[PDB]
Amino acid sequence: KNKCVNFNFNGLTGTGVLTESNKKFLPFQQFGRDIADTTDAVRDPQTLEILDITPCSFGGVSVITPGTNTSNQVAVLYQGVNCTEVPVAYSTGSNVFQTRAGCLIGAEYVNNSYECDIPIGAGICASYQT
Amino acid sequence: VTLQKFNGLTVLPPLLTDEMIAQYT
Amino acid sequence: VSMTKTSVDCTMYICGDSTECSNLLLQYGSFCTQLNRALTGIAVEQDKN
Amino acid sequence: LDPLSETKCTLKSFTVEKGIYQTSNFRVQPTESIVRFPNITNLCPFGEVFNATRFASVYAWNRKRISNCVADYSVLYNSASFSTFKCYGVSPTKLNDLCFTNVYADSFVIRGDEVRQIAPGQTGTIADYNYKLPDDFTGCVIAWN
Amino acid sequence: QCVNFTNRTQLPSAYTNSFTRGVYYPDKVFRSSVLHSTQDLFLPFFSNVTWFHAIHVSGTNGTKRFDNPVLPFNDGVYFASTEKSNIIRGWIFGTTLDSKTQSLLIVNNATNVVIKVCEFQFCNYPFLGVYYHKNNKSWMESEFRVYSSANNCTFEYVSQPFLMDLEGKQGNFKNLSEFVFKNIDGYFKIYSKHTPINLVRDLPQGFSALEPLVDLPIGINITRFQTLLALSSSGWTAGAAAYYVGYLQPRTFLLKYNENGTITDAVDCA
Amino acid sequence: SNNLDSKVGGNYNYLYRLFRKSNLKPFERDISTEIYQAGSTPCNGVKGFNCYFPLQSYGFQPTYGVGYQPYRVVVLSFELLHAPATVCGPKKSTNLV
Ligand SMILES: *[C@@H]1O[C@H](CO)[C@@H](O[C@@H]2O[C@H](CO)[C@@H](O[C@H]3O[C@H](CO)[C@@H](O)[C@H](O)[C@@H]3O)[C@H](O)[C@H]2NC(C)=O)[C@H](O)[C@H]1NC(C)=O
Ligand SMILES: *[C@@H]1O[C@H](CO)[C@@H](O[C@@H]2O[C@H](CO)[C@@H](O)[C@H](O)[C@H]2NC(C)=O)[C@H](O)[C@H]1NC(C)=O
Ligand SMILES: *[C@@H]1O[C@H](CO)[C@@H](O[C@@H]2O[C@H](CO)[C@@H](O)[C@H](O)[C@H]2NC(C)=O)[C@H](O)[C@H]1NC(C)=O
Ligand SMILES: *[C@@H]1O[C@H](CO)[C@@H](O[C@@H]2O[C@H](CO)[C@@H](O)[C@H](O)[C@H]2NC(C)=O)[C@H](O)[C@H]1NC(C)=O
Ligand SMILES: *[C@@H]1O[C@H](CO)[C@@H](O[C@@H]2O[C@H](CO)[C@@H](O)[C@H](O)[C@H]2NC(C)=O)[C@H](O)[C@H]1NC(C)=O
Ligand SMILES: *[C@@H]1O[C@H](CO)[C@@H](O[C@@H]2O[C@H](CO)[C@@H](O)[C@H](O)[C@H]2NC(C)=O)[C@H](O)[C@H]1NC(C)=O
Ligand SMILES: *[C@@H]1O[C@H](CO)[C@@H](O)[C@H](O)[C@H]1NC(C)=O
Ligand SMILES: *[C@@H]1O[C@H](CO)[C@@H](O)[C@H](O)[C@H]1NC(C)=O
Ligand SMILES: *[C@@H]1O[C@H](CO)[C@@H](O)[C@H](O)[C@H]1NC(C)=O
Ligand SMILES: *[C@@H]1O[C@H](CO)[C@@H](O)[C@H](O)[C@H]1NC(C)=O
Ligand SMILES: *[C@@H]1O[C@H](CO)[C@@H](O)[C@H](O)[C@H]1NC(C)=O
Ligand SMILES: *[C@@H]1O[C@H](CO)[C@@H](O)[C@H](O)[C@H]1NC(C)=O
Repeated sequence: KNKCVNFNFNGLTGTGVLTESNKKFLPFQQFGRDIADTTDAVRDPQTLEILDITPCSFGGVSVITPGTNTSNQVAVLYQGVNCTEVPVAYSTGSNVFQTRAGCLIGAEYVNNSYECDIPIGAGICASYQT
Repeated sequence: VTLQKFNGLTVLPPLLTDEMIAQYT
Repeated sequence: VSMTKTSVDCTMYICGDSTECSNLLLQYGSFCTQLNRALTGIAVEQDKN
Repeated sequence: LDPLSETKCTLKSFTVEKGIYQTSNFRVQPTESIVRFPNITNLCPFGEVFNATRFASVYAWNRKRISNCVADYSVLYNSASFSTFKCYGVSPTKLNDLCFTNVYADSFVIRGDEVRQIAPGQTGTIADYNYKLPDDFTGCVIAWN
Repeated sequence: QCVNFTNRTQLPSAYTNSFTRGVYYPDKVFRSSVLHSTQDLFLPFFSNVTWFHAIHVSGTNGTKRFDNPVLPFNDGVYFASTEKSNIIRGWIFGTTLDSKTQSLLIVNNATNVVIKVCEFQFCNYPFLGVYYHKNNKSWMESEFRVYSSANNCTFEYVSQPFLMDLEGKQGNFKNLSEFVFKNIDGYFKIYSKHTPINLVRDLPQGFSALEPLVDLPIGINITRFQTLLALSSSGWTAGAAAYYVGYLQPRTFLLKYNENGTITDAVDCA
Repeated sequence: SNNLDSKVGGNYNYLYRLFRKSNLKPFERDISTEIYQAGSTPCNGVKGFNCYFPLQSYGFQPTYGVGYQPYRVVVLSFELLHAPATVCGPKKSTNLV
């Protein structure tokens, strides 16, 4: 539970973070499906309880760069990804930050609102300064 | 007004927040 | 004024969790990047608008 | 090698202009496989078959039809209790993982120098005059002193 | 134990509308606060279902009229009964129904359900019956006249036991019971309900769904079917009950699953 | 090749494999005689109960029916047009202009 795995329930093969559900199913059901008409929960068939199939985390990897003509220094964004997950992959860290956009690595969060330079999203921007 | 993920579908955030839009407004 | 930005992993959509589908998608080459450019182009103008 | 190399390659340029750029999707890898099936409720009744207190004469030879059951051969091929076990159409190793439509366990006694006559395409008085396997026989013959 | 009665008890039937009854859960999948559309064999809305009404014997001392015909079974059946005193106790389904070929026996005796699939020589007018209250203050099955042969039984199931008993009263017609029967590639399926009611006459208007109950891989070719009423070669009494029959059609049904994942309303799209 | 290799008693010089942990890969070879264990027991040395010699031979006899006879095989494998050549068919060169 709460781990990414290649499950098989009654032949329902897939990949997910299995989790304990607070849904309750009527006795004749084995599965649940979301709005999208896609499976999101399943019954443990030896010891009847409902499990949420959350998908294992994924996202776009966006690279933040000045010009090469300015510096070789770069910082990386993992879009939609909670920073706790990113060390699965720079996982040495030292400079890291979790935001509404995802996780930002190699850049320093500063309280001073400068004008936007490179747009990150969700009101964040990033830039190169002393 | 009254208002996917696992197929690789992602709803990226706007650069301006609804708060920043309220500030400009 | 704007609309919801979206970004789509064309590989995960058509071949999520499969190398075997991946090696067949590899026959088609550029089309998933061409889609990703098209979507990314839209998403940038939602900041611009 | 590093994110900078990945952008240089993505733009196909050894020098790259200022901004933010898209690169290949992060996706978490599955730490193991997992296999969840309802508790094995019951078995096909093999104790009444191989372990029967008595077996038919091959002259009258018995045919126990079988269904509504799980065919577990673990206590079967994998036991020294038989001196012979030949499948004629499956690996005996496959019987847990390959399914069947309908089942007919034949049970009887013979002489040991007659166990060879229980192979398909056979002759000698047993394979002539009381019991015969077909020339496309896909089943599995277990025999012992 | 397989003797019949000379008097031709076959007589009537009546017409009524299955308003929105006979909706059933089409699959074992939770969905909630959501509307979903599926294509399957369903009993069409308002459709002309047949009522096998038993007429009160006003002029005569007992059950002179008492029919249980062979009925067709095409695209499956919806079968529902208004039935104090447990009078309906199983069904026969099959092709020839006469031992020439295999057929299905479903029964619910005083002790257990039985389901068995054989070349049955079934009794012309098959049935069950009981010794009631006899000194023991106990009710005890004695009569089981349903076949005179069952030659080749490829499938057999019997339930775990139970003690069946009629207890607890209110004076109106108090229970509506519903069943849906299908054969799909040799899988034979049952969905069903018991729901309480209070009504005098007709199949009640209203909405409730049938949960799946059981599914048996019987493999056969049912073309027609019959029920099984209850009461040693002549002289008998049988209690009052009535039933309804209708035949499904492949139709698209919209289904409203509430938050609890229960089918709470439906639309027949045709 | 019944008329070339087959003998009335069986040309048992020719061998095939009957067991292996796994399917062999494209163009793979396996020079081995190490004993297969078909029971869950180990089985060291030459033989035992539920152990197998991993090779079996062919009784090539001309008194067998067709197909039970020896078929010699050649597979020509080659790779094309993606590199400089080293083999050509009997076409002539012309001049160059
Ligand atoms: C209760 O009363 C009923 C009516 O008075 C009675 O039913 C009648 O039973 C007789 C004898 O079985 C039948 O007699 C006829 O039966 C068939 C035709 O149905 C003919 O082959 C016979 O020759 C004979 O004419 C009556 O027909 C039958 N009435 C009807 C219309 O079914 C019950 O038997 C009585 N029951 C008890 C327990 O007393
Ligand atoms: C499936 O098997 C398990 C045992 O293998 C049964 O669960 C046990 O239940 C008892 C009573 O609460 C516990 O003491 C054990 O710890 C449980 N075992 C396990 C492995 O957790 C379970 O009952 C079986 N399934 C059904 C439907 O009965
Ligand atoms: C990132 O993931 C972690 C959990 O892996 C989230 O941390 C939880 O935060 C809530 C709110 O304060 C707490 O109630 C929990 O106890 C925290 N759990 C742990 C294990 O730290 C975090 O909220 C997530 N961030 C986002 C933006 O989703
Ligand atoms: C209800 O029907 C069942 C099935 O025919 C009867 O159960 C059998 O009863 C005899 C006598 O005790 C046993 O030898 C059998 O083994 C039972 N069969 C099974 C499958 O359990 C039952 O007796 C009937 N009940 C009544 C009251 O007639
Ligand atoms: C089930 O039983 C019937 C009757 O014993 C079998 O029908 C017999 O089948 C053989 C072979 O076709 C014929 O020679 C007989 O004349 C048939 N007799 C009768 C009365 O049918 C039927 O074959 C049996 N089916 C199975 C699967 O065992
Ligand atoms: C879905 O079913 C649940 C359970 O029957 C209902 O929740 C119950 O509501 C009553 C009335 O407020 C409470 O007394 C119970 O304690 C509730 N049960 C639980 C487990 O909390 C719920 O109302 C139903 N929902 C709908 C839409 O019918
Ligand atoms: C790029 O940087 C180099 C030094 O590395 C400098 O010679 C050149 O003028 C710069 N050009 C631009 C357009 O920034
Ligand atoms: C910036 O201010 C916030 C409060 O708005 C405070 O939590 C944070 O510690 C400050 N950071 C620094 C580096 O002073
Ligand atoms: C059969 O059961 C007996 C005990 O009743 C046991 O000793 C024997 O090993 C079993 N044989 C097989 C093949 O399962
Ligand atoms: C039912 O259907 C028949 C035609 O099959 C028709 O004669 C009869 O009037 C109809 N009535 C009702 C109430 O369904
Ligand atoms: C009462 O039950 C016993 C068996 O429990 C039976 O032998 C007896 O005949 C029954 N008596 C009556 C009057 O039904
Ligand atoms: C069922 O009926 C069909 C049509 O007559 C036939 O093809 C099929 O073989 C039958 N199966 C059995 C078990 O009789």
